[PDB]
Amino acid sequence: ALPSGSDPAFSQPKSVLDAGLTCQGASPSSVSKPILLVPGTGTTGPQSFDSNWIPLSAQLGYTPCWISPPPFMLNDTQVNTEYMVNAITTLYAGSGNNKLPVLTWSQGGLVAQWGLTFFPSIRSKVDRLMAFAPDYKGTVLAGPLDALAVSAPSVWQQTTGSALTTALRNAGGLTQIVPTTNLYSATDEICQPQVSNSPLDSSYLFNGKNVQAQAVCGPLFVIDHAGSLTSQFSYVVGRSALRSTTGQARSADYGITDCNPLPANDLTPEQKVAAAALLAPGVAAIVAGPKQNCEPDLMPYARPFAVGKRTCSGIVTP
Ligand SMILES: [Cl-]
Ligand SMILES: [Cl-]
Ligand SMILES: [Cl-]
Ligand SMILES: [Cl-]
Ligand SMILES: [Cl-]
Ligand SMILES: [Cl-]
Repeated sequence: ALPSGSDPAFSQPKSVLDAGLTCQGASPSSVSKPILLVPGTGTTGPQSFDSNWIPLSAQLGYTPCWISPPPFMLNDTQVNTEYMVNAITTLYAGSGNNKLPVLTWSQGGLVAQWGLTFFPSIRSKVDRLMAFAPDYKGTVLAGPLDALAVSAPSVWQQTTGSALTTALRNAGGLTQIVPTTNLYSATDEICQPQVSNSPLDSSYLFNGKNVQAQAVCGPLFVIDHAGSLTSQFSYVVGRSALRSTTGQARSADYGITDCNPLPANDLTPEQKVAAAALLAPGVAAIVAGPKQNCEPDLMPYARPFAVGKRTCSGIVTP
């Protein structure tokens, strides 16, 4: 069974969580058909989505909303999740007490599933999850000890084997909690392993709609970590998932003819250029951000699920 009962307390003051939430042309507290966008590591909401799902979700009839947890999604993934939980509580009420879809890139999907696993109050407020290149198992390519003995807190947590990914898995988080679509690529240069088209893949959730692009488009089809978010193929799958009556993308809605790895057709020329350039801010932000030589401690609500792991303060104990 999943964690149940009360939501964990926020470590951040709520006013700080509110400051990280924005909607385009609307207040989060009075918004029609919001979609909550959760960005990837090293980026803000606008940096992740200005070139793709902010305009694309608008043209599908949603009000694009996003969180930008400081600094650039580099802090503790457990803190980034508080931004999302507060945003769901706010947007649910602000939209007339209606469930809303959540759309994510990279760590944003890990954040979404962490929130669903450990904050039971939001399960009934999230309609569906559309995750592009989510690293629910982390990645073996993270290299928190690569080129420098200190790395951002969330880089430690997204390393395969981390206490965080261990606790997510042991608490039941690798099975979908709301209707979920995961779109990912075997050629992802940031998140691996993704090659098996099976539960071994970091983006795979049991009972989710798990769409490895090469399983539809062929073994030699190439989209990278950013293209998993921005490509025309990704748009067709994401549009399917958002419109589906089941809450998940439908195999009937996309096919080999949608296997275009370039930025979504409906983007402006300036958006397509920006979409192709995606990753660079969120490679550089690392440089100027918080860095440490250990994985952040697990919050008490998650510690029983990673017994035997090791974090900054010592051995994980319940
Ligand atoms: Cl507070
Ligand atoms: Cl605005
Ligand atoms: Cl922002
Ligand atoms: Cl990462
Ligand atoms: Cl189309
Ligand atoms: Cl550690």
